[PDB]
Order: sequence, then structure tokens, then C-alpha cells
Amino acid sequence: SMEMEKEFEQIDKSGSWAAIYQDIRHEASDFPCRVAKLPKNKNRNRYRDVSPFDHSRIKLHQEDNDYINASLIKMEEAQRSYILTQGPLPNTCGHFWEMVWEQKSRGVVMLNRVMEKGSLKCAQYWPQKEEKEMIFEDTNLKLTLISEDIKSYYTVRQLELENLTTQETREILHFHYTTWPDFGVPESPASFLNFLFKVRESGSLSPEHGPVVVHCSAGIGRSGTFCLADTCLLLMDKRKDPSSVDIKKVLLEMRKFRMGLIQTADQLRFSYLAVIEGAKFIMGDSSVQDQWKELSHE
Ligand SMILES: O=C(O)C(=O)Nc1sc2c(c1C(=O)O)CCNC2
Ligand SMILES: [Cl-]
Ligand SMILES: [Cl-]
Ligand SMILES: [Cl-]
Ligand SMILES: [Cl-]
Ligand SMILES: [Cl-]
Repeated sequence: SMEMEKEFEQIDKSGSWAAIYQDIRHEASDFPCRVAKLPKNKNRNRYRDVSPFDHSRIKLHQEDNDYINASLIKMEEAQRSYILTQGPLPNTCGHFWEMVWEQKSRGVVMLNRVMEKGSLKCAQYWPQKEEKEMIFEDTNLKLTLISEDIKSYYTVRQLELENLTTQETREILHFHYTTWPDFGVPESPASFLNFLFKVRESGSLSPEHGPVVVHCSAGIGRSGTFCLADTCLLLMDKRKDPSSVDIKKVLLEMRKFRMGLIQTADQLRFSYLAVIEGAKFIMGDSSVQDQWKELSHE
């Protein structure tokens, strides 16, 4: 077994996930979020306790108001970047696709549903029907649904994003995990990893593209779980060495760039499970990828 496997066993045996997770919350970075808290931005924030730090926030390329609730998570050692953002609001869907355009993202990873626990957690920011495209008048963008591939618990959509100012056109891939409860965990590591590897296999995480945009409702809980597992697997892959990966330290590093990443102790516990199981693929057993596909029942 791996060293994270031994740690996992010991934390489970002693029932100390809550205290481990709370220790991460206590040590996490605290940086100012002054732009986020300006009164003119109050209606650009979904949650009053979830704000991007000033130092890592994504700036829109407009001179009236450059603010969006989004953070650049720049993982220097892993050499991968992600943009984590809240589920867009009815007045920030233009800003969201403006951000995708300006940052040259190829993929958007959505980990939530529009309605959860009886509430609207995210605006309907993409078109559901080919023939009903969306136009974002404030940012002058056009968005068309090109096709969609619906599986049991996730959906992949091809979108066309057009800068109406230049008539330039880009293909955006939308990866929508549709079975991960808010404040909850995926149904299995298998189905989480099946989805993550689908994002990976698309090419959307390539350094040739802008950072992938990852969001849930707040852009911290599920988004943080997704990013932590991906980065840990990537660090392991780069060194081909499971023992070089200290998952809690990686999470603390990520939290330098956005607050609150991973919102429950069980999501941290699940992060371990995903990385431990994903390690089998990283370390040369590609048959596990087939097993996940079956176990996930797509
Ligand atoms: O969507 C996620 O995974 C996520 O982190 N959601 C979060 S984080 C967070 C909230 C929510 C929410 O959805 O209500 C409510 C206010 N406090 C912090
Ligand atoms: Cl103001
Ligand atoms: Cl939905
Ligand atoms: Cl509901
Ligand atoms: Cl909304
Ligand atoms: Cl937190």
C-alpha cells in the first residue's frame, strides 16, 4: 500500500476526519477580498461568505467594472492552472462567458445542478436547445448549443462561443456532472474518476489552452474536491511517485488562491479515496479506467 493509504487507514481507525479537516481550516491562508466586498459588487456575489482574494481574482477586460467572483488557482509545482468560480447569477452570465473568452479556456466543468435542495444554485447560463441560442448583450457574446452527449450521471456538451465584436468563433466543451449532491460526495470514486478522466481525455486541461473553468454553486466545495484530486494525480504522474504527494499540503497550497476549498470533512475523505484509486491508473494499470466506466453505469 501507499503512504496516503496508511494515513487514510489511521485516520479512519481513529475517527479523526473532522479534526484533520478542521486543522486545515485553521491553517488556511487569509488574504483580503476588498474588491469583492465593494458595495457596487454586492449583486455579483452569490454567497456573502464566499469571495475571491484580491491577489488571485480574475479581472474582466472591461473598464466599467472588472469584477467577477472567480479565482485563478495556479499550481506552480504541478504546472496546471484552474479558474474556480461560483455558479453564475442571472446578471453575471455575460461576465462568465466574457471570462471564458478572455482567459482562452477550452473547457467548463460544472459539478452541480441548476436546482438543488429546492433552490436555484446556478443560473441557466448555457442553451438547452440548438435552435434557441443565447446572446449576452452586455458582453457582446453569442452562445449556441452544438450537440450534447447525455450519459447516466454526466453530460458533455459542445458549445460554440462567438465574440460578436470580432465574429471570432470558439468551440467550448461543457462537462456537467449531474449526480453530485451539494455539500455531499460523488456516488463512488469510480464515477468521479470516470468523469475526471473524461475531462482529461478531451484535451481541455492542456497547457496549450487557457485554464479550465471549474464551478459548483459557490465554486469551493465540489470544485475544490475536483481540483484537489486532479492536481494530486498530476503531481504523482509527473514524478511517477505516489509517496511524494502530501494531499493536505496540496489543499493548503490551493487555498492560498481561493478560500474554503473542500467544504466538509467527508469531501476531504473522498478526495483521498479518489486519489488512492486514481493512483492505480497513474502508475501503469490502465485497465482500471475500464473498471470505472463499468462501475459508474454510464
Ligand atoms: O456547490 C458547492 O459545492 C459549494 O461549495 N456550495 C457552497 S459553499 C457555501 C455555501 C454553498 C451552497 O451551495 O449553498 C453556502 C454559504 N456558505 C458557503
Ligand atoms: Cl462600490
Ligand atoms: Cl442542471
Ligand atoms: Cl430540488
Ligand atoms: Cl441563479
Ligand atoms: Cl472552510
